[PDB]
Amino acid sequence: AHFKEYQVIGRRLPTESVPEPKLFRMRIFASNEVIAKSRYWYFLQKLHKVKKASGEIVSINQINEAHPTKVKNFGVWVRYDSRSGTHNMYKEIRDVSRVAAVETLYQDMAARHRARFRSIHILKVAEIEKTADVKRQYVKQFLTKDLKFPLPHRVQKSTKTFSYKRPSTFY
Amino acid sequence: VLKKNPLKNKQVLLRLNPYAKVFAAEKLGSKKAEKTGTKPAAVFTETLKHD
Amino acid sequence: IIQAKRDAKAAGSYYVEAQHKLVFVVRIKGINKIPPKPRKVLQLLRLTRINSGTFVKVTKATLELLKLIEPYVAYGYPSYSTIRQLVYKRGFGKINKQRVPLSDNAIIEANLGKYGILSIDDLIHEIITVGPHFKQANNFLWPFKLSNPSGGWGVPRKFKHFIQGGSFGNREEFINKLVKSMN
Amino acid sequence: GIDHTSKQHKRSGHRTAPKSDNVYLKLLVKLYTFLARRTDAPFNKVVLKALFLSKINRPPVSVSRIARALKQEGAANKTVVVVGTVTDDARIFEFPKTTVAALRFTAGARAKIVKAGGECITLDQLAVRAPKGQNTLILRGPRNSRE
Amino acid sequence: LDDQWLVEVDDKVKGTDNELIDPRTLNRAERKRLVKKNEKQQRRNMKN
Amino acid sequence: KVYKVGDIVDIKANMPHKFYQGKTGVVYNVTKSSVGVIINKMVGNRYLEKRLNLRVEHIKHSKCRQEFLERVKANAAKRAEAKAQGVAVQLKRQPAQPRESRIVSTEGNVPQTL
RNA sequence: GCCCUGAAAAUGGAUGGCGCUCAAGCGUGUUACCUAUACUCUACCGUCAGGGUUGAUGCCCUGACGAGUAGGCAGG
RNA sequence: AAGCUCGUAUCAGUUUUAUGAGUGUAAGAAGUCCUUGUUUGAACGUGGACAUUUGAAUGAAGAGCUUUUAGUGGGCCAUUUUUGGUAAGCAGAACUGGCGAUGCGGGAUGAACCGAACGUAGAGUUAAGGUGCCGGAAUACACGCUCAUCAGACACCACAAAAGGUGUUAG
RNA sequence: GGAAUACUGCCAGCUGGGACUGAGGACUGCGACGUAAGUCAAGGAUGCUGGCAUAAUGGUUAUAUGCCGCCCGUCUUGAAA
Ligand SMILES: [Mg+2]
Ligand SMILES: [Mg+2]
Ligand SMILES: [Mg+2]
Ligand SMILES: [Mg+2]
Ligand SMILES: [Mg+2]
Ligand SMILES: [Mg+2]
Ligand SMILES: [Mg+2]
Ligand SMILES: [Mg+2]
Ligand SMILES: [Mg+2]
Repeated sequence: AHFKEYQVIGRRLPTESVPEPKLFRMRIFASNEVIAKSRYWYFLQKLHKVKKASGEIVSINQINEAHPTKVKNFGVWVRYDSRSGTHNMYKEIRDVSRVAAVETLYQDMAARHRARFRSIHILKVAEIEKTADVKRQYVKQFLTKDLKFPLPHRVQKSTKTFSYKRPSTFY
Repeated sequence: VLKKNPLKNKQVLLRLNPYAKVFAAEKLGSKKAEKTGTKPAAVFTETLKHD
Repeated sequence: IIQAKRDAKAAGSYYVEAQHKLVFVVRIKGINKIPPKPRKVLQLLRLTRINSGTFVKVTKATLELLKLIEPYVAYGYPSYSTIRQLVYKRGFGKINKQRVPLSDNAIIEANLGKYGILSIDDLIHEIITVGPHFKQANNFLWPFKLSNPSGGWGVPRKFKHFIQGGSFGNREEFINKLVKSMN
Repeated sequence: GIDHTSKQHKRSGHRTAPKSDNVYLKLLVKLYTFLARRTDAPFNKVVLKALFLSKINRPPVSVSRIARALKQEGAANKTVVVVGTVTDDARIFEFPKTTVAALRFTAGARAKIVKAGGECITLDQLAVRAPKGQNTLILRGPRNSRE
Repeated sequence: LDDQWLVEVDDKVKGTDNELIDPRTLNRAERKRLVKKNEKQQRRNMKN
Repeated sequence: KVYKVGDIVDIKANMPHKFYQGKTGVVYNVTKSSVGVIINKMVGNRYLEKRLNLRVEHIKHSKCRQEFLERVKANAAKRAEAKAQGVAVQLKRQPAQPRESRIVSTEGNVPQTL
């Protein structure tokens, strides 16, 4: 669906002589909190030796974009599950929000790489402060000063089956 | 002879629950809470904003 | 519960709320082609036809049954308003092995008065707070016969997990929206 | 579709009615149906059930068996009730004075009881005398002894 | 079979007094009986 | 390590009949060399009774009823104690219950991002 | 990742047909919509079950069910 | 199908706990206490007594024992375990489903595919599959990819050597 | 620093439009509004009005249209094959 970002903080169950186990936080992109918690347990078991049965979720909070009406460039570092192994991929996405950039990235992985949400891992989404660190041409072409472009061949949606006039594509 | 849903029939609702009259009169379905000025800790804010 | 969460954040801590003590379960798949062990567990939870629902007290003994019948149910944590609307609209009692509608407080007093339950609101209380007589109250309630959801299931394919875009399994708090659509 | 946990349309049975076409037997069944419904007495329940039994399940009760039942302590003045036929027995030489209620008496059995000094009464006479079956003793004859 | 860890007792052994004996012991006795019978047959061929 | 008739044993090898590994049965026959074991096996819709003969080192005394015996003793003792000192006691086992609320402190335990 | 080649016989024929090219193709996401003898509610038939009742193998009240070959029982 | 019983009786294609194995067994009247009798100890007893807080969860109104006879018993397909294999198909075991006796919706059509099992109707809502037209239902919205001198809309098996290409896109 | 709004949830909040159904047949019950006598949407539809009064509604029959429907019985897994 449309993505939200959550911080999920969990821990092992306290035992005898071991109070206050270490708290682990993870940033998860998901459609809702049930999916977010599921992905968190998946990664915690994949990385450490912690199971959902032996642990608990301490906190889960939605994280909002700080400046959702500011256009930013994002470097996205991902890796996808494969027979040859984990494969790094770096992409650049221009958008106003991290969740919008991640939604674009998932749609793009489905379109080009034929990849699914369960197969894609997000390693890091970072905002590029300076425009000189942008290094993909399909993003750098939109960083030109006084950028103006037209939209040739305008196709207007018709509400009726028949039109009494030949259409125009002018804009 | 005929089952009447108390969620739609007010007489049946009042027959089953005498407190529904008090609830409607006091507007307890729209009760306002007292406001407090409790502030979260800076450690919570830093952990929430942390990457 | 709300203020405790506010005080925990103010003191730099985290309030971890108590685990849910009650689930509501709805059978989602039909009676054709069910493996034997899940079929038996569905019968033991009294989900004998599609869109039949029951309340289950959460213990370690019951979580494993839910795990066994996961591909054929949708279940979650019901809210008080969901329980109340279920009991008011589709609440029927098992009296002398017959399905008797709960249209008066006298029927409930005559059948559950030995456990201190005098009215439909007392029954609702005993369900929501999983009390000492939860087993008796819950078995007194006849299994709920829900309709298909009024707006649909929201997915093209029902028989995948709720996490993977389907319908079955634990959907936690979203069971309230689903059951209110089905009620 | 419903996954039935039990068999559908299953009869309880329990021999609801007698299989005879005897008008007098149907009258007695009607009377004890009324009594078993309107008294809540287990005696009337037992009598109503025994009125439905088949012939091979209603074996005769002898006067010697009745006398042996009467020899029990505290039971000398009770009315003996046999839902069936009371037959005579030449192997016994002394018979007490008692009242017997039965569907049928053989001529020898009735003569022996009346000679001893009691009376042979019908089950409706018993119904009037003891509408709850007070001070009675129901006797059943041997089952396995026929084959 | 003498060193086999587990043997299932045949149902034909029921109804007899040989039910309680070890099947390995029964097989050893049968083997020795066959060998001694072979020796007796050799002795008979020798006498002929 | 003496086995008698009616004793309950577990089958454990220290090649054939690999089905009867971890099955539990009842001793019916004890000789100088072997032990007879009664086993209930599922054949169709009805259990069938089988006689197995094992070596001594391939079985051991089973501990299946030990919890039941200890619980019976403890229940009798606790019921007697509650009879002596008039108080309400609970003697049935319970399933493991869901946990209660708690406050988790980040005092020295500041959560770390993976 | 998508595309082309990566072998084919032999009456004229097939993504079911028409046809479709920023698709009416392919991958994915969000909603709306269509309709099974399935699910919910109501009526009616029959069957079973539980009750009540001084034309009584009748009457009344209540609940739940209804696939079916060989075969079985029952009422016509 | 008939009887005798019992009916907090008898249980259960399920979980839990304990205890084995790498799915088995057990969880109370077919009990338990004191009292010291049997060949200082195992194993059986003399006599009394403790309940509706009689020994996990969930469900269940029928259960047990006796008699009592119509029709049928070598089938096909699929899933999961094990052992051996072939140019390749596969072959021997064990357990579990589906079908024959069975209609209905969908997959254009159909033994084993996807939904769902069936009294007679009305109304509402859906499943699977779909919504250019045939045909009920958006020539909907959104991000990308592809132009094939017989594309594709397919079975995820084979052709297939992850081979060939100055097609094109992103790593 | 102080507001607003989205999102999610709740109300025994108010209210407009459409469709199908009207089983039961003296009373008895649980309730509600009233100080009260009474009244009510509370153990299942009544009130008011019009036209027609016969082929008008309906049935039957011959057909037309849309969609569905292979020839039965037997015998063999199975059969249009
Ligand atoms: Mg709709
Ligand atoms: Mg669908
Ligand atoms: Mg049905
Ligand atoms: Mg199409
Ligand atoms: Mg598409
Ligand atoms: Mg159309
Ligand atoms: Mg070829
Ligand atoms: Mg007409
Ligand atoms: Mg046709």
